[PDB]
Order: sequence, then structure tokens, then C-alpha cells
Amino acid sequence: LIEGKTKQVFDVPDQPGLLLNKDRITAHDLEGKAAISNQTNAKVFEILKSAGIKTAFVKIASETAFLSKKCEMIPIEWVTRRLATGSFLKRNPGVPEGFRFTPPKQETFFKDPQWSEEQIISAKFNYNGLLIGRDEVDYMRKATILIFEILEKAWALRDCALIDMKIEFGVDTEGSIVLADVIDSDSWRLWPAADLDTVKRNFAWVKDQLDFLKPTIHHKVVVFMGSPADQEHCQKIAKAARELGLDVDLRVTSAHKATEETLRIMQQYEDTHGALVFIAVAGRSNGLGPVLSGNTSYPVINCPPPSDKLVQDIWSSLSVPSGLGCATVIYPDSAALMAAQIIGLQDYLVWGRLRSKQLDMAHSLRQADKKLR
Amino acid sequence: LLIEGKTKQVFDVPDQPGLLLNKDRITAGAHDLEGKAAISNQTNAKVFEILKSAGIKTAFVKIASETAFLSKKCEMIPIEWVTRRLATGSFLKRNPGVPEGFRFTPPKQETFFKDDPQWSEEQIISAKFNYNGLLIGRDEVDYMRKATILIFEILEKAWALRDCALIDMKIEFGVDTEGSIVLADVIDSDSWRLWPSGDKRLMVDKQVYRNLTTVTAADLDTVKRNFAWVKDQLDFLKPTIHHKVVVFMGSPADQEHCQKIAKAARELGLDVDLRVTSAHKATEETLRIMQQYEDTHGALVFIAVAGRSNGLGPVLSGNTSYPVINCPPPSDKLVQDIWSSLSVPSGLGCATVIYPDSAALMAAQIIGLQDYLVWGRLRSKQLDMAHSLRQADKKLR
Amino acid sequence: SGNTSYPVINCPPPSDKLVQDIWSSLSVPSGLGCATVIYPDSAALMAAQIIGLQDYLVWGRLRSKQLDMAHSLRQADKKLR
Amino acid sequence: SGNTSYPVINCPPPSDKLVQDIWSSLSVPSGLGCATVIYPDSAALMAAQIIGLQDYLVWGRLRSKQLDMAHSLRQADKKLR
Repeated sequence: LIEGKTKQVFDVPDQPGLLLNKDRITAHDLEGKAAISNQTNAKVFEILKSAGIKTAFVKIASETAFLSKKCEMIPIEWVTRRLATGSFLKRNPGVPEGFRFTPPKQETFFKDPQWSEEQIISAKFNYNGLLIGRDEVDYMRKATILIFEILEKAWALRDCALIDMKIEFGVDTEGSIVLADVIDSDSWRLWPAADLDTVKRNFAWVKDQLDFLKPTIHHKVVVFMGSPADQEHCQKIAKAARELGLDVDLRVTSAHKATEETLRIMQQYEDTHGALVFIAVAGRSNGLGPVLSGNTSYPVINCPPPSDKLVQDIWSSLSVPSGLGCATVIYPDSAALMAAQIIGLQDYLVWGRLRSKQLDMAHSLRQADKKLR
Repeated sequence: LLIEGKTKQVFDVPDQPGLLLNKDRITAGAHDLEGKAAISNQTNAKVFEILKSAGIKTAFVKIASETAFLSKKCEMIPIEWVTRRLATGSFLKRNPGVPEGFRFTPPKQETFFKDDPQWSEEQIISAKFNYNGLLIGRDEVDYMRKATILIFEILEKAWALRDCALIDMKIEFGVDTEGSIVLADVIDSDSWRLWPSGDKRLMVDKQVYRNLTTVTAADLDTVKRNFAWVKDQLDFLKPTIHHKVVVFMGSPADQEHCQKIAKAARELGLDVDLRVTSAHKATEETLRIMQQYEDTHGALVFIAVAGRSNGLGPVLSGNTSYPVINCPPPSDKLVQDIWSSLSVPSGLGCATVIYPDSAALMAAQIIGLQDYLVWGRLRSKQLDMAHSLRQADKKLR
Repeated sequence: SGNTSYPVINCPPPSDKLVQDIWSSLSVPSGLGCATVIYPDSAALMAAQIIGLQDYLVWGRLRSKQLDMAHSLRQADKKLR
Repeated sequence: SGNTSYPVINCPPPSDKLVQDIWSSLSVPSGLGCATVIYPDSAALMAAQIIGLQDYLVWGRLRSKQLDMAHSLRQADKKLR
């Protein structure tokens, strides 16, 4: 159990591994908002789950409650700001409101005075067998900044500047740090009893935006292979790109053996109003890529399959004739990433998953470093 | 002086060596009167500004009044150049069995003679047309076919911003004093077939008028309101999209190379920043500069320029989620040094290019996914390059 | 190539060293018309293309092969699509 | 080469980058008879050796050219000997 003026958290003994019940209060006044918070939070956590962020959140249990992974909370409020405003200004006299933080500032607070990262470490917190050290702190700093960045991106679709946020972490049963609280309209600062109605009218305003926060942008990445032998390699690009959330087509065509038909296949893709990326996969002398780049205005990325001859063959991909923007990459994972980075310019979720992937790789290195050290 | 038409008059303008087109308030699908010369003129002018902004060569100079515009004087080729994306209209009559809405990829393009019977490219060639010293051969016909498709593709993309499906078009070409072929006459709501939401029922073009056997003044009103709407929607078709291309050079010595990138990309309509920083000698500040660029909601492309062992490009890539392009400066050692750009550690999406013009194109190709006008210029440049080759070929042939 | 007037095509066999050795085939002394090819199938095709200038039937078979290869790509495209 | 049945000879222009670029000429996809030569004179000779299968006079000039070259070598030798 845990009591919190705006929420109660109960054990659920029939399900091994929590029920959170949101209350209709504001911290002190009341409203008709507990359903809204639950609705807001569930929406937020789902977006972060789709970005790949690890959360305690499992699913909605009711209109005012949700089911969560059971875990012991680290008594730190993790705060991120893009601008100087609010209580920040008092603590830092001389900084004008609207002072922009690049990268976003991230500060920590105890259960409510400010602590340094040094303080959190020297505090020697211990939850579920996980002592919170600088690695743990590093991960939470990076994760808080990332979460802020994802949501900042989302609200920008609805013409709202996200100004700052506070979140909280906990340690699940298996020693894993999960994002573990409630993120609603009290957790953030968003810009573009009578007074309480206009406050309700605000949570109602946020309730309206929630369905517009995860929109479907349409895009296709098409992989042309010059030969069916390049099959496994292309499937590796596809798998990588699909995991990043891309819609991928695999096609076979030769710029040498089926020149006119190759041009006709890409023109069929050019009848779209969504985003389009071509990946060119051609062993030996790659004319596939350069011919596409010469006949279309959409980005073309060269990804030769693995080969002994790639050391000689790669110059057919590079060193295109002048006036062609064909770019070249050498590994299939990196081809998917390039495509995703391009499409991520229009789809914050792909862009989210890319940043999350970086966090994953970095945290994995530390796991490995701890093992060889 | 004068040149006469149903919907327009073209008078000479004697003080300005170079024509005025005066639009008439008539509608000739049979033939009636309206207040629509001003609507047509304004519709046209907005269309020509967009095509000029894409790089298309036009006779159009500027608006002269509310119903007239100034045009470069040129002799017209008596061909209507028609492009379709979908099957509808008279195409259905000429090709029985092909259902309405049959999709043409690439867009279908047909030609019609001024007499309106259909001609083949052969017929146009064998006609041996000659205007301002330019005899129209297969090369000139190729150019007009390619440009017609290009012009339809640009407008198709533009109308898609206001949720309208452009279904087909008609344009006309002329030859200027200098022997150059320019897109001429007029493009307005009589020139095309427009469907909102891709809905045939909501059509806004002169087809509404063409379908009437009997014609009331009410019917004419609905035509004016449809054309007025189109004129109004055109104002939202050239919007300012936000994007930034940043070139990071590892040394100020790489200065000319980066400027070549900047120059190319600016010609394509991109906003470029040139910055100096080392991923070796100033690691933390390199990261700091890219986080400053990451405070945007616009598009962002990083181009990394690094001689010798390029750690710059791969370091940016490992630290950002925006696309990063490697464009090493020219060098004898590039044959050896290039593998520092290629062959990044697993999990990096850094892509590689070797020529400065070609980095700017990659950047533009990425940005054009969000800016149809930039996308327009890339296609327009491909057209310029192909027409240049034929001229070069004609000289060495 | 130095002692005959008939076309001579070089087709080195496959080898790790072909990357170094191929320049012994290319880069002939001035006044030699030796041409170089790298795969056995492609050498037979060069020979065929040369002889097809006199034998329309060989020339036919070359064109038929191109049609075959293009038609086969579509079979493959239809399977991975 | 992929679109015609007549012989196609590759002759890239001189360039420092030829050591790298030449593999775009060699190493064509399977089923192409594209052949490669590295010098402009040797390209004309390949064409000539092909056309000479049908034009004995062209074929004659190729052998005469070989004779001129051998005889020129001896005059050169006699001068340095």
C-alpha cells in the first residue's frame, strides 16, 4: 500500500506482481477528474512503451484505476526543463524566464530539497537488491531526459510547448529500473470552486488531445535487390527496419537486365502522398542504386551485400556521376537506421525508438563492463 | 496589337520589348458570360508562381492588373499537352473497358492538335512544326512530354496539402525569341480536373459546367463559387516549412569544400549552417553544438566533413537520432581514409557520400519528403541535366 | 594479341589473387587489342556477340536469353513481394 | 550490355581514380558480355578485330600494323645497340 492525496496503490494478491487508484482531488481542492488522470496517464505510458521505454505500467483496470508492475520507489523526483521558469527562477536569480536549456536541464529532488547526483550515490539507496550507484543514476538521468524529449515532441503536434516535467522511478522484482509513477497534468507544465471549473476545463482540454497524440503517418521503405540471391541480406534490413516501426517492401529487379521495368516499379511507388525511401542492394558492380538515384527524387541508399569483393566493388556505389545524391552504407542494420532516421523526421515514434535504442546500447556496455572489469 | 481567343486576348505591349494577356469573363466548354476573368487570372498567377518556384521555365512574368498578366512574347505550339493520373472523362470513351479511376503510374500523357483530334508523337514530329527558328523534333517533344509530367507531378503534390486530388491537366507550350521552349498560355480551373477528398462528387473544375445540357444563372453561380474557392485554396499551397541542414567541419581548412555543399543546397532551397568543431580535440563541445540544433520541431540534417580518420561523422551518429551524412573533403588519401566513414560500429546509421554536390542532394532528398517545393527542384534539375546532355550530344554528333 | 589479327579475349580463372593479377591482362603494351572479361559466362557471351555479327541465329539466342532473364526476375519478384 | 546483343567494349577515360573505378566495368552482373579495355587505341583495335571478321581489308590493316611495329622496333634497336 501507499497513500498519496491524489492516488492510492493497493497490492493485488491474486496477480503476482499492483493496482493504482486515482482520486478526484487537487493538491487542496476537488473536481471530477480521477477518470481524466487515469486516461491521461494510460495514454502517456503507452506512447513511451511504443517508444520502448521500460515502465511499471501494464493496463487499465477501470476508469479511475490501472494495473502496474509492483516495485519499490526511489525517493527522487526526476525533473527536466527546457526553459527557465517557475520555482527554478527563484533558486537561480539572474536567469530570465524563457532561458532555453540545450540539452534539457535535468535536476533531482528528495522527499522536498534538491540533491546532487553525488548526494544520491552517497545516500546508498537499496531496493530489490539493486544499490543505486552512478550507473543507475546515469541511466535515470538519460531516461528522464529522453522521456521529456519524446513527450515534448508529441505535444508539439497539438501546438503545445512542453516546458518541464517530473517523473519517478522504481526497482521491479528482477532488479530492473522501471518508470513507475503517474504522468498527468500535474506532472508537467504545458504552454501554447468557480476557478476549479476552468481547471476542470483544462484537464478536459488535455483529455481531448489524447487521441491525437499518436497519429498514423504513412511511409514505405522499398528494398530493391538486383538478384534473389541477395535474399537473406535484404531480410536482415527488413527485420531491423520493422523493429524500428517501419513498413517495408522487398522487391527484385535489375537495372541491367530489366532496365525499363525497374523504372516502372519505382514509378508505381512514386504514386503516393506518404514518405518513401529506397534501399538499393546490388552485389558486383552496383548500377541499381545509381540508376534509381538518376530517375527519382526520393532518397536512395546503397547497401551492398557482404562479400570478399566488397573492398573492390564499393566504388561502384560511391563515386556516382555528378548530380546524383545516392548515399552508401555497408551494413544492413545501418541501412535500416538511415531509413528510420529519415522517416523519423515525420514520425516521432520512430525517432523515439531510435533514441531509446541508443540508451539500450549504452546501458548494455556498462553491463558488459561490469563483467570484464 | 492583338491575338484573339474564347477566354483570352493577347495584345502586344510596345513599350516593353518582350506581351500582355487579358482574360475574358466568358466560359466556353457551350458558351456563357460571368465575372470570372479576375478569378482565372489570379488562379493562373498563383500556379505560375509555384512552378517558377520549382524552376520550370514559363512565359509568365507578373500580374498586371486584376484580370491581366504580363507574359514573355512567344509563338505557341498548336498542341494541348494532357496528363492523367486516373482514368476518367474522354479517356474512357477512347479506351472502352478501362474503368473510371484506373491509376496511371507513371502519369499517362497524351497530345491533341488545335483543330481537337489526338496526335501521336510521330504525328507531331512528321508535322515539321517550326516556331522562332526552332523546328520541333523528337528531342523537343521529349522535353515537352517530360516537362508536362513534371508539371503535373508538382501540382499534384501541392494540391495534396489542401486535401485535393488533382486528376488531370492540360497545358500549352510556346517558343520564345531565343529559341527556348517555355510553358505558356494559362493554367486555371478550366485547365484541370480537381477532386476534393478524391471524391468525384465534390469536383470543383469546369467539368460541372461541361456536364450541363441546360444552363441557368444559378448553375453559373455555383461554378463561380467553385472557382473562387480554388483560387482561395491556392494561397495555402506555398507554405514555409521549417528545416535546417548543418555542416560540421573538423577543421577550418575544409572551408571551400563545405561552401560547395552550402552553395548546392541553397540552390535547392535549403537553410545551411557551417560549423567548426572536433570530435577529438573538442569532444564535449561537439556534442554541445548538436544539442543546440536538436532544440527544434523542424527537420534536421547533419553533414559531417572530416579529413583523415573521420571520427566526427560516426560520433555524431552515435549521439543523435537525426540523419548524419559523411562528406569527406577531396584528397589522395581518400582511398585509404574512406573506410573510417564507412564501417561504423554496429548500431550507427551514418551514411556516406564522396562529392560535395551529392551531399547537398541527399540532404535535399530527405527534406523534400516534407517540402514539396524542394522535392520539385530535384526533379526539375534532373530535367535540366537530361536536356543539357542532348544539346551536348547535338554538338559532338 | 600481338601475333594475331583475330579478336582475343582474356578470361582469367577465379582466384584470390585475381585482384592483383588482373592488371597483367588489362594494361597491355601499346598497339595490342586484347580485351578483358572476368567471368566464364561473360566470356562466352563476348565470343557469341562477336560471331553473332555473322550468324543471325547466335544473335537471336543472345536476345532470347535477355528476355529469359528478365522474365525470370519477375518470377522471383512475385515470390518475395 | 544488358539491353543489346551487339558487342559492347568498356574504355574508361584516363584518371588517377581508374585503379578504383575499373571494377565497375569488370565484374558485371551474371549474364552480361561487357568486355573491358584500358587504352583508347586498344579499344579501336578490339572494334577493328571484330569488324575485320567481315572486312578483310580492315583485317589486312591490323596485320600490316603489326608488321610496322615490329620493323620500327629493330630500327630503334639498331640505334641503341
